[PDB]
Amino acid sequence: SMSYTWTGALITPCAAEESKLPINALSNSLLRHHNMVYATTSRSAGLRQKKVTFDRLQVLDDHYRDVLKEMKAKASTVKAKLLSVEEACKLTPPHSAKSKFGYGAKDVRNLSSKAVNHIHSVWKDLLEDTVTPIDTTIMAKNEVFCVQRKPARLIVFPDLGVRVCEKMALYDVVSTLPQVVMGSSYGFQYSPGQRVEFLVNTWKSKKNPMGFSYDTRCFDSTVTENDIRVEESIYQCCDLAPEARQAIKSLTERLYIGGPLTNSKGQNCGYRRCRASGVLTTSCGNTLTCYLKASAACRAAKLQDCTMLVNGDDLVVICESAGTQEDAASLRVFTEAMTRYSAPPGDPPQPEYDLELITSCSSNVSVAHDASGKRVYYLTRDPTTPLARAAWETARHTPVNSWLGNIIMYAPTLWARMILMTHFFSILLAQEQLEKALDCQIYGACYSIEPLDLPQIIERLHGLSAFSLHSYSPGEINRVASCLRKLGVPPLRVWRHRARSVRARLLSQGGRAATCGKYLFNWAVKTKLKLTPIPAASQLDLSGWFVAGYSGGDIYH
Ligand SMILES: CC(C)CCn1nc(-c2cccs2)c(O)c(C2=Nc3ccc(NS(C)(=O)=O)cc3S(=O)(=O)N2)c1=O
Repeated sequence: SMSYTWTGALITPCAAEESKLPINALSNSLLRHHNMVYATTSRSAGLRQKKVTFDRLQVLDDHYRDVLKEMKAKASTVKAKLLSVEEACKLTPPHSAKSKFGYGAKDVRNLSSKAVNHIHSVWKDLLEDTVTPIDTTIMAKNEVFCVQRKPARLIVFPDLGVRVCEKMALYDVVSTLPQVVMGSSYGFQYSPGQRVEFLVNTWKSKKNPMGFSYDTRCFDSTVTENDIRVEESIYQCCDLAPEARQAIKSLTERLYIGGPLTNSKGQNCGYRRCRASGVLTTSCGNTLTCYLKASAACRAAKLQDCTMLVNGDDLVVICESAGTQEDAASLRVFTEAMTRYSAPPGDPPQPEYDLELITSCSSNVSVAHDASGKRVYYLTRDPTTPLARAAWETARHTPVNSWLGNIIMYAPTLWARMILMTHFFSILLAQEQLEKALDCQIYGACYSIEPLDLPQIIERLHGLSAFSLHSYSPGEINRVASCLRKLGVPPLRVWRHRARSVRARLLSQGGRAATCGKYLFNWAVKTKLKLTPIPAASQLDLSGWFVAGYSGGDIYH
């Protein structure tokens, strides 16, 4: 069937949309080539609609069914709980889209009886009706990039009341099931450092390693009714409350499988017969389905000693090489199998024989050295999109602060330490907002973070070496430098100079601020300070951080 059917009604914005980089007095200090930075808007949604709209054919063989049977046997060991209304309410982000039924996210969060009473009526309807298609809103995402323009990605989501019900029924499932079913292959269980450790140990476990990323063209669109019904059969293997079982069945038939699409003006835009990008099960559904298809495809291609790492629609495989000719042929067969399973490639996969050249989750393993001179592996990425988004965030307040997320996830990197830390700590110092908690996203879920906690966060996630890495690789330094030239970002020597000032200003304020100066900016000074474990670091509750993925899933932790 067709992934989408369209009526011709446009995908409409809620409010005015900026596509051009906003500029203030701080912009030039970061980036001079403003015209290179843009945000996507609903006005390019037509282009996206064209790309995501196609027929899906699916041919399912014994490998597919064999892997599914294995997955189900593991799912059957999972026991999952129903969340209360109140528990589900507390998982709603403060900025989540308001209900069409007279209440918003903040009414959900502080648990007003209007919100709570509607939520109950939604739940009751789910239990009583397993057929009526549930309404969804289709919107265009506003995301920032550097020109290379990408059309807007689409987001499809049900009403706020339904989203809370999804959490009640499925939050425990989507949080616990994927690691049980997929074990070490489940990517969202890893911090960046643990991801590096897994990739490196896997690479080294092979006699002659080969790895590749597989890019599915428009993954959500390739997901079929079969796929979504199979995913439900996996959920239903769990030990569940009777009401959970019914709600999951109902959500599957009425929402997950497909449904009508409505724009922000209330017009019917058409119909979806593929994955909704804005449901709770988006991440877990995509992970299970990608893993199922890929595992079966590995068997079809007879890949030798293959290890998979899956994060939603993101796939990387490491296996034993048979030489370049046989590897290329193996991947073509793998790709043929994936295509039959309705997961055709965007760019055809290519075998890689250098781990540092494998890009997965937009990231790669690289190498630097700690204070002792000992090689340390760490995760990095091309800094282009992070810097483009930081530029937007320099002039505009955003609901999600990518700079803060990037500092957390990419703390050991050259570009995050020298540029992101320096730039944004300077901004926080000048406003005296160091103590003000900010929202960021990690694996799809929203977290409120105090920037003054960064040293403890970084020590806990990455270890003290993150504050002492040096002697980065020629490939990494060159990539950072090339990016700076492209965006017109000042050279790293300027950032070192600025950092010396930022560090001194932080130290002068004492307390947590001085700790930020000491640890985050020890790189900036000729004669360093001795870096010891921060006492307050053990106090932070970082449970729940790298448990599961929740992209589009409306989760606040
Ligand atoms: C450093 C780490 C270890 C690697 C790079 N990286 N970085 C980030 C962050 C960097 C700064 C702040 S979050 C991150 O949140 C993700 C990430 N991965 C995903 C991959 C694939 C999907 N596809 S789906 C829609 O679920 O089918 C969704 C996600 S996600 O939205 O959950 N986020 C990530 O992979």
